[PDB]
Amino acid sequence: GFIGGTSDRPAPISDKEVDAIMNRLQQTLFEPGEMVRVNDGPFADFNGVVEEVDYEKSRLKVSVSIFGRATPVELDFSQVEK
Amino acid sequence: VPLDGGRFATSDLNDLYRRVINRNNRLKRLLDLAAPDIIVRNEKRMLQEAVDALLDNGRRGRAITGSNKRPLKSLADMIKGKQGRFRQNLLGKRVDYSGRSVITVGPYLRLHQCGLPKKMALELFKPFIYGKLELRGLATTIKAAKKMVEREEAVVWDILDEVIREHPVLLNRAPTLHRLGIQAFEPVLIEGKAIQLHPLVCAAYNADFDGDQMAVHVPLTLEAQLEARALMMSTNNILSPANGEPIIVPSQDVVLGLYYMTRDCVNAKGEGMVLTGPKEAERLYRSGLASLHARVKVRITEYEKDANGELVAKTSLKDTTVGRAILWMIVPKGLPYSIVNQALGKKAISKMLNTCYRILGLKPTVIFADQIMYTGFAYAARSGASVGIDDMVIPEKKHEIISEAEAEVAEIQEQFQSGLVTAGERYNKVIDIWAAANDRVSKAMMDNLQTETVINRDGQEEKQVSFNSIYMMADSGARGSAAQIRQLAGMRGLMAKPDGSIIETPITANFREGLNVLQYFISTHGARKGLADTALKTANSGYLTRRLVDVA
Amino acid sequence: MVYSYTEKKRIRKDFGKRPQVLDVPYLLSIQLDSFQKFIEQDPEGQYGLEAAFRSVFPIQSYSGNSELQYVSYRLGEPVFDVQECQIRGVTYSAPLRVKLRLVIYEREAPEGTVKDIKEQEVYMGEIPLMTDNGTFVINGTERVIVSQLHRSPGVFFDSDKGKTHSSGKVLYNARIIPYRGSWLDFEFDPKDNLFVRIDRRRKLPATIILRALNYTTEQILDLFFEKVIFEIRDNKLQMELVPERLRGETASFDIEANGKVYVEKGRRITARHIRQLEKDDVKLIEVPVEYIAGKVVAKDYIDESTGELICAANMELSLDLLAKLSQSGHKRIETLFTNDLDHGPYISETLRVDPTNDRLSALVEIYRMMRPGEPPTREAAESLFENLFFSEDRYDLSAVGRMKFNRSLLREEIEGSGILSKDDIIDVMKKLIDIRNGKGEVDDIDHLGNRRIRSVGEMAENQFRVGLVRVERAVKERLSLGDLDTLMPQDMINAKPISAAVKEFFGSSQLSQFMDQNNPLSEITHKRRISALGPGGLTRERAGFEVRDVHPTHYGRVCPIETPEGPNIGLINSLSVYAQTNEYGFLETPYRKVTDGVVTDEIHYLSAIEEGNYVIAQANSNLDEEGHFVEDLVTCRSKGESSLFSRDQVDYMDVSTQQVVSVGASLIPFLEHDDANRALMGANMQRQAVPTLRADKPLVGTGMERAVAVDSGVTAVAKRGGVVQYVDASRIVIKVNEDEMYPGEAGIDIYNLTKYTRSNQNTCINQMPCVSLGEPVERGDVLADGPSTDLGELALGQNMRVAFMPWNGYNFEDSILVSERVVQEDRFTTIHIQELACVSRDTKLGPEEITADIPNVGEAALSKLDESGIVYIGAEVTGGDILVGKVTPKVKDSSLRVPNGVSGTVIDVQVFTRDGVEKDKRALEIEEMQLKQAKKDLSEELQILEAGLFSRIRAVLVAGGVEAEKLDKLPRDRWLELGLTDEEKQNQLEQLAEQYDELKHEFEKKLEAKRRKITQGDDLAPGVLKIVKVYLAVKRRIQPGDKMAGRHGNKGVISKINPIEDMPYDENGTPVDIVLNPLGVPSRMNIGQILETHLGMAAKGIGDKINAMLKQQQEVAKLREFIQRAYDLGADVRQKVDLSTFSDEEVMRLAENLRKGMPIATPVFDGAKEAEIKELLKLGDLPTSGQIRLYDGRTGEQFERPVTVGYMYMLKLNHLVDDKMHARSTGSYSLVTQQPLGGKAQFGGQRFGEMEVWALEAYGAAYTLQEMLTVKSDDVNGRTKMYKNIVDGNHQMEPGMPESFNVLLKEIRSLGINIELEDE
DNA sequence: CTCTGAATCTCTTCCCGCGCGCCGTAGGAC
DNA sequence: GTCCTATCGATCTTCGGAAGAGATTCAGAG
Repeated sequence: GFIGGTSDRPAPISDKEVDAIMNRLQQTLFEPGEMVRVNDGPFADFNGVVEEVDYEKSRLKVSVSIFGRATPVELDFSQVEK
Repeated sequence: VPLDGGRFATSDLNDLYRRVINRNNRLKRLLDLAAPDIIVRNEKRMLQEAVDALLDNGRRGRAITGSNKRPLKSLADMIKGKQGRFRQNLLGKRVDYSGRSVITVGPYLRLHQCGLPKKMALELFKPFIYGKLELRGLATTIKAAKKMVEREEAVVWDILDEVIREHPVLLNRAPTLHRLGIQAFEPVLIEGKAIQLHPLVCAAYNADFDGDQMAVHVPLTLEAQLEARALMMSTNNILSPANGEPIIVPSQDVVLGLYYMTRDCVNAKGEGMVLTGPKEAERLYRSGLASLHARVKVRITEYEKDANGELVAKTSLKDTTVGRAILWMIVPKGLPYSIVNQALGKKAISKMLNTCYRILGLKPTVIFADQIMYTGFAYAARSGASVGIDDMVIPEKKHEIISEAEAEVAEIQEQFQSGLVTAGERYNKVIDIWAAANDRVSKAMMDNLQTETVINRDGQEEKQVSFNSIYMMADSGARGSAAQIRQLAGMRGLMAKPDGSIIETPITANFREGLNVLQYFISTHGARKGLADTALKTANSGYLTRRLVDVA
Repeated sequence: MVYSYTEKKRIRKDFGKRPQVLDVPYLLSIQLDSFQKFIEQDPEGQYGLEAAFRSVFPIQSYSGNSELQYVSYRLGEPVFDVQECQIRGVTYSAPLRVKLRLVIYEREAPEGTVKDIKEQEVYMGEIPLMTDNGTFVINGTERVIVSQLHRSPGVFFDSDKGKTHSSGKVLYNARIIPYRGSWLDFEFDPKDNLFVRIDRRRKLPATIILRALNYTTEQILDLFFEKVIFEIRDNKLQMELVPERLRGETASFDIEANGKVYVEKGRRITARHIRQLEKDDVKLIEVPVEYIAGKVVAKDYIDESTGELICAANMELSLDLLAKLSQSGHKRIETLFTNDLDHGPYISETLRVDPTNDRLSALVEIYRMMRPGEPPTREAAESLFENLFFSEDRYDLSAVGRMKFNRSLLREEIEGSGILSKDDIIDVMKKLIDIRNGKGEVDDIDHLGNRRIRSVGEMAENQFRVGLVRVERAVKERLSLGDLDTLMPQDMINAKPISAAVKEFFGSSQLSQFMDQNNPLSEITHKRRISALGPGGLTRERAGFEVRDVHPTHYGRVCPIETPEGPNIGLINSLSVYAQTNEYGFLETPYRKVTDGVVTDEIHYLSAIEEGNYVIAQANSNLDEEGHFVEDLVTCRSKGESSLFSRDQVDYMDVSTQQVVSVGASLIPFLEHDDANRALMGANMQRQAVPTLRADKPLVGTGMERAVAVDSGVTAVAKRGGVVQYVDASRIVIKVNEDEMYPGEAGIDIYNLTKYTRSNQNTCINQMPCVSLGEPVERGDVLADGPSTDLGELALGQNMRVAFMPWNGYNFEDSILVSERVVQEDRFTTIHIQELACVSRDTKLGPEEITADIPNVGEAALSKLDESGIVYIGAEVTGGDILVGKVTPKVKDSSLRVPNGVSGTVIDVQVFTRDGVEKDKRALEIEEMQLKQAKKDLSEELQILEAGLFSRIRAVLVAGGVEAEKLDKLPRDRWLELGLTDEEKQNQLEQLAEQYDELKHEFEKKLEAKRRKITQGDDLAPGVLKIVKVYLAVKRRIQPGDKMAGRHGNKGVISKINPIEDMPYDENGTPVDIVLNPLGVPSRMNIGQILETHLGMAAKGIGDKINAMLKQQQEVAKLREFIQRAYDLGADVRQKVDLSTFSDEEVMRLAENLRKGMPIATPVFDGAKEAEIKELLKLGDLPTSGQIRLYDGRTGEQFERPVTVGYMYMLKLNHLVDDKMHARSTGSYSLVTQQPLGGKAQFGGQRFGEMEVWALEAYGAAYTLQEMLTVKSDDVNGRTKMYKNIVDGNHQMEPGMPESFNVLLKEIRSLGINIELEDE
């Protein structure tokens, strides 16, 4: 049901509340040393540490624990989990 | 906690906290995004109700659940309740160094001993055994000591037989209504797997041995051992704390043995001679020259402690029976002969034992009780007092007592057939006539039971007390009182409906004869009423006990 | 009389007197006939899944303007049979396929459909099936659903004294209980105001319903009250008098007219006054205005001129009102009859309490009180009211409900609709008001005429209906919103709700009892069990003496003896031997139709309600063999009361003395001589006996075994008559005689007997043959004895020779002394088959493996392991040995070590592996073994059938051109065109050749399918890769602590295994086996134990005489001469046997089965009297006293006075000590609180309860308590420092503080409470 | 006009050990 | 198929508990 003062008569919202909602309905940098998780791919949801900055390529490069080493692995930007 | 496979067992509080956190985070998100007043009010109401569910789930309009309507337990649920911490984990908690087993009667045990299986002893006294393996130097350390204990080496049994020497064990049948239900016993190793219990103690535990389990706890520290031996030992609890009544009241079989041994017969083998002392009597019996119930004159000697406390020996000739003279060899040196010169029964023996505790003391009393139990068992075995259908006696007049009494009811019916009586008066006359008939049947049956013995004393028949098996069982007070023999040999009598009305037509049969179908169906009313009464009252009694302990 | 061949091996002597006119019916039909009524389709759709569908389908969307309607359902065959399904662990079920016809109508046109889509029996769900033994297989686990007993739908009237306000008065309350819908209760207020409620909601005025039913106050008052008239003609307010309305009452005012005054003021009224008045034509009489003032008017009367209310319904009149209204023009006044004793104002009192006005007001009040927080609306209050009691979705009186309802209203017709009607509710209210006036009687709730039995085929139907209701709820919306064009009926529905509902019912319902397969008796007594618990019933903690106690109508329907005493006495009952369920669900029992003065052989079943209308003769009455009662007057029960009635007045007679008992009590001999308490204990214990290794027979039984063992479904029974051809203790093959052979079928019937298999109680259930090669059998004969059965007769235990005497106290008051001989003979040894499983899962770190290469293990334990890593079958193992070589990745030594204590032989290992993962070597070997066995079985079947078929073909070729040379020349298969004329013999050959080709293809397809099934990678369902099952056989013997019991409620643990020397021996040197206690016979009124024992002695004595006459080479004529005498002895017994017709072959055969004692039958209430026991003892050389003298083995002396000795049948109860002895030093500890674990399967310690704490406090023991509750259990640091000190030999504790208490503190600190310790 | 009665509502309570057996989040979107 | 969010946010939770006591509402009247 509706949300209002009483169940007999649910109430409208407001004059300005409608306008505000119609207004909105109309209207994070990878730091070196930061620990993130991969967002997608075979490495998604893993404990990784940033190793270098692939900034201007809209990319990323995060150390991972493979082969018992912190091997250098490069990923896309949308693989961040902050 | 995880379960079988890659899953973790559901936790109620975790889920309540999860609901609360999610709702509150949503409220924060909205207040950051400036949601309309109606939405934030609804979110605040939901958050309040979620905190309510976290705190005291069930005080809400309806408890939440994540299963087949099994409501989730809250914090207040974990605090109180029969499964709550207070009565589940604080007041009563599971203890290590304990076990349980099915008990059985060991008559050979002393009053202060109990037999325990070797396996249970080894599994309870493991650390003590380690404490010897190092002390004996037979084992290097725990690592090898446990291995040797596993090896059940024949030397390990010598270690157990040394460890268990004087270490009491607590035995605790449950339900332990009164303090006498927990007692300490000196253990002795037994080959089997059942716990050997003493006969005289089983009365205190109310322990019938028809598959009754019982638990053992091992007192570890020094003070615990001393406390067990000083406060909870079997021999330290011979009087009941509820009244001046012994808790070692002689068992059902022992009293039968003593009743059979001290009884006297009119004419018997070895009658009338003179015996120079109890020992000579015993020899006579064991040579078969005399009967146990034979009447004889034996020179008895008794000691009576003066007012100051020193025994005065007096010797005399006494007219008594061979059985009594034999039993007198067990009674301690402080009592008058008049206690054993009578056919002892569950009442008469009990006061006897009490008098011993009144005069001699605790230490003579315990050994006297053990000796009484031994003698009773031996001579009850010698008695061979079997029971058979030949022993249930129907008085011959019973058929007449029925044939008249029913006829009288007919007259009460005839008045009703003539309008000369009211409805209720007919009922309350018929039932009273039937009750009078039941009394007559019972009296004739009892008289016949006692009269069934008549014997010739060198001339002319003379009657005497009956050696009928059922009669000795009833008269000794072992089992089967008058109300039982009356149902076995008189008539079952009247019965009551579930609404309590007296049946106008009594169960005129007795269990020796066959009961018909309707009579048995009538009996089922009372049987099930009694069983349901027991099953329901066993709970209210316990609740009353809890209220009393928690008020006092 | 003719004796069957299974019967014609031991002709059990019978002591019955009455001729059994009706044999005991099939004991499990209670289950089967219900599920048969469930699964079977029926054009009378009722009583089945079709009923559930028609109750739902057709289903339509009103906005959709389109429907879908059920056409038909056909049930697919089960994928796996019972055996395979139990082995793999899946459920045994069948797939349900339902034809749905989706019709799409058209807008702007009549309902002429644009298109209809009939789906070809779309899949709907998997419904479990009832195996022929009457049990369902759900997860390999075998379950039985107990039939429930609950209040029948209808109307019930009740009242109580003291329980309500205690003020002497009783409050009468009526309830209407529909089969599916809302409860409706009418009740009287303490001030006689009548109100109503729904589902026990708040009290609402009763008349508001009639306002909801659109009745004016005028209509209601006319419906309920009588009219008394006054007129303003010929005089001021003369009264129309009904003299009968004046009776008993004192005439408190003057009434006189027409000469004689009938009754003056101040006097009562009698009948002669009524007669004088009736002669007087009292249609008008004089009464004072005061009497006219006390009346209350019946109708509204407005001022005719102004049109304003001058009088209204239920308005109380007065003198001035009378003058005014008559002046207004209403000269005929009508008032309500309101005699206090006779015509109470209860409805008017409700009018005085009613705050509502009319139908709109009625709906408003009903809506507000029904749904607080919901606003009323005219269109919506109807949507609530009609759905309450008039709409099918939420109201349905069942057929039984409507029948019971009309019976309660004394209607002439019982066939009525399920929804209530206005006159129906009016009649309910009228009956309630009449009961309030006292002109009727209230019903008894716990009366078998008000409680009816629901069985599996009804509860399952209801659950299926619930599933279908959910499915309809979804698919109505889907069809309303669906486009109806591309949709197909499979899209409309999904099986999940129906499958889930039925699965939950059959898997975890309160009534899906796990079967207690201890023995055949437990199975039977569990399948015919009746429960008052369950959904829609009561609960064990909310029932009182009223429902538990037995009832006079329980006679003949429910066993009053066999109830599980304890928490739920009287709530769980066992159905009587002969009782059967009526069509509506009530319990009916057969009675012999007594015609005038003869008891005819005509059985009519009477229910619980009809029985009160008759007078029923008890089955013990004698008849003169002409059917006439020998007794002139016979005891009979009429209305719960039982009393004497004259002959030829009785109307019916019970059919048998066993009509009152159940099977559990029926097996007990001499039940008549045992107090009902001991009978109950014996009946409860009889189903706990473990099947011994060599169970033989009971010497004294009641003849009920010959049915219980047959109907139990555990023995292999010959389906048809024939001759045995081959037996190998596994498969018995019978050459079924041609008289019952199908013309084309094989004509030879196998029987693959089941060998050692674990039961629900971990017991063995192997069946062993009893027939011999070449023996003829008839349909229904028992071929193979199951567990606890022998020669077709149920035999739970062994008949031990017992003596009643005290023996040094080793039999002290419950204990039992057992000779070493009985344990030397393996009398009581029994096999326990335990099942241990080693699972292996595809963990997150990788897949696990099963291998003999386990890490961190030496070859000592690998000795029992194979090259693959599983124990070799037949290796003897003890606790701690490794049975499976499992390994886990990332390595860990997780492997199955034998549980501590148990030891035995590994007799079976089944490894189920999820495919994809490779199969271990031993799994390959086991699978190949299974495949070889299956191929051998199929090949043997086909080859033996081919031998029989070719022999039949050659037999056909005997006549019709027999040519021996051309017949043995070629192989027998090349007989396609053998020389035979153009007749029908070649037609038979062609028919059988097509049959042989069909058998060939069937052999091929079955072999390939079986190979695929066996080779199939078994579905290890949740993330698991392989499981290894192991079965261990433990041959448990008898030891002190084990529990044995008789059939008479005698039970006890064996206290000593006495050696043979110490046992008493009689003058013949035979030692007794068991020494029981004598002091117990009286106290526990079970004197039966000492007639049976006596009889048992004689029962062996006859055998003792036969054995000699068999050991000594007596001539058969003499042997027969003796045995016949032993049989013809007794009264005019029902059983009569003439051994003459036995041809001496069956005489010797009977003796060989009789030399171990002639079995004797003693029916429950038609048993042997003592005079016959004495006669039988006299037949032997045994003493007529029954008691013998014994000699003590230790001293050679003779016991004084003889003792009772005989052969009592003893049973080993399933409570042996080795399953219960336990002790714990140190081990697992719980997590949340560090107290030790609890249990036996877990290494746990005993719980020290609050009562034990109180007892310790009763002594001064404080150190003991402190240790017990801190060091032993709770303080983690302390219990280690204690361990160290104990090893060091210091014996000192440091208690610290019990961790649990700290946990409590955190638990309180998690609230808004700051509770903390304090220093001072 | 609201003071002492009852009268009707909600909340809380119900012996104790033992031993098995089984059963144990759901729907729909990428 | 796996991985995510959430609770009949178009129902009807079971009438087959007694009881025992406070708490909360309602009468007859001072």
